[PDB]
Amino acid sequence: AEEFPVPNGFESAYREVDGVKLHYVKGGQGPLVMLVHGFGQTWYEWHQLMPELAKRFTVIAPDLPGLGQSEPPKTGYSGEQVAVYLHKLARQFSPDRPFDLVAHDIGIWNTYPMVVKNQADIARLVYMQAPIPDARIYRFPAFTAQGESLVWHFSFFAADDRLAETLIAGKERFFLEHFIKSHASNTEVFSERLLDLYARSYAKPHSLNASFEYYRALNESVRQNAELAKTRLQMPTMTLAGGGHGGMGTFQLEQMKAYAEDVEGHVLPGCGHWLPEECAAPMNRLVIDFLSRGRH
Amino acid sequence: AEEFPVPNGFESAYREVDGVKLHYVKGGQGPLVMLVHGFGQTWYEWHQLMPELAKRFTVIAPDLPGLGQSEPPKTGYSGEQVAVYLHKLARQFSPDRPFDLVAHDIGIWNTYPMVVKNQADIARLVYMQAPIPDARIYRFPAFTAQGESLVWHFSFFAADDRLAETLIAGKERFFLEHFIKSHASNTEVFSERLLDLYARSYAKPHSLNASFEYYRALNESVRQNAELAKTRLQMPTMTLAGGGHGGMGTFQLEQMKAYAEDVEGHVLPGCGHWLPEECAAPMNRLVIDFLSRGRHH
Repeated sequence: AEEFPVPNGFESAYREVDGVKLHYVKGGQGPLVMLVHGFGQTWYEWHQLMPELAKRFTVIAPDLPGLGQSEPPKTGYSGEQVAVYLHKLARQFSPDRPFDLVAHDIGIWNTYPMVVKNQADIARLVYMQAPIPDARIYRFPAFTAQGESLVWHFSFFAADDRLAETLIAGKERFFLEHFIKSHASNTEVFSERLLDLYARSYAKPHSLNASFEYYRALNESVRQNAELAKTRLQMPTMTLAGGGHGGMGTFQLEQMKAYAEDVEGHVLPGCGHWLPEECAAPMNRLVIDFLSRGRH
Repeated sequence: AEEFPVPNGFESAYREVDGVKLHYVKGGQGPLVMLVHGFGQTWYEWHQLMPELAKRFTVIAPDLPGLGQSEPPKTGYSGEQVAVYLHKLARQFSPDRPFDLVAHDIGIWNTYPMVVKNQADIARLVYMQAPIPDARIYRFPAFTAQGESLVWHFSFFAADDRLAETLIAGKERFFLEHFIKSHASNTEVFSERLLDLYARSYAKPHSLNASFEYYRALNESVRQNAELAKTRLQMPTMTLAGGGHGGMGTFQLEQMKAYAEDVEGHVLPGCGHWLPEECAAPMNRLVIDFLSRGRHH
């Protein structure tokens, strides 16, 4: 059964990539755009953008390895390892043209290495609401004068003893509602049904573990990216970030300036971390307009 | 009933202070020293040091409000509120003479206001393994390249919706073994038997909640101390910190220099956060020697 409802004109499907069965939802015609979700979510976070984008592009939205309906990786959870799966999956559908890439939260972690190593394959790039793993993440504070900080969960999720799985099992719905709303400006967009669907998905034991294995590999990803970042990104890039509670603010664009020669950025006031849901309409417009400057 | 075994010659007792029943263990003779435990623990963390100190001092080790066998505070959990209870308790047993103070972890938070507001009541001071609440705590990292972030649990414990109690209830023994060992260098001293004792105490629902209310009041304590720290501490002070995994390192002394005119500091190599248990012999020696510079039995 499908964990989330598939939009009209799209298909839910699977492809084996290096022995790992990846789930994705695909529709549209034209050059390929791959949309990569982040923590706590699945392909479904893109379900409002996908039909609009499908008017000019072939759109594919995979579930990250181990999350949604995708099998766990058989290599590992570091950015370079996961990016192989996403790169090869995209190339099955766009072998002869470069494709566009849009990524949210840890979707950035899981795609940056294949972008930087296969630049001729990437037409345009959109990154939103997460640092690329590098030394800048070691500067975020553990605690703020207003209470809990933006990324203390990096340490919670990366802790050993399966600390996060053990404390959250049996409380998956409670924890996901807290985490989503603590990083949101607009909490009203998260209906009880929507939270039910996301919680059901990541409560699968292999998905709950997969969720935190991305963070247990974060320092390895930082170390990997320290070598990769010697090559600058040359393709047109756009960053988006929330300006409200939970948002990265100016950090997203300022970090990307060190990685990309050709980058434009927007900060969305009144929006937090969950841009495709909290601020669906303006986020959709900025992405569509940015991608539609290319051939379509 | 007693949650932890009382050392031979000591008594476990209770004293009502401003409507709150405080548990403490007391023994010895001579000038008073009060030992104040921190998070995850109770008076019992001092149980190896207490018999040695009691040869020269009257020793009292209270349970912080809401923890161990002490009732929760009635005012609040900010450092200035809790310090009233501890100051009044100490002065019940030393009403006409200054007393010594040793504090670990959030025992610092819960004593610093009464030290700075009643300086003539404190003869000598020993602080170990925690920042005094001030703006420096906003500078610690959420995530580190090596090891683990020392204070990311500040945000976890301070989070609203009772996040920490809701996740940890029923899993207190698992969580306490993880938190203690992740902040330790010499993990082998935390036997399953010792962890069982500590976990049973803080698993009492009101103690689990009290544990996190100290962190939910931390920003209030920072704001309080911004005013209080306009007067430096004048009495002899010593800081201790672990140099190993989980230790504060040089931060403990460096911050204390901003608070105290007369301070000496030690970093204990190969020791983490839990100095009384991980490094009992050097820590006990440092504390006994420092306090014995003052008059004693």
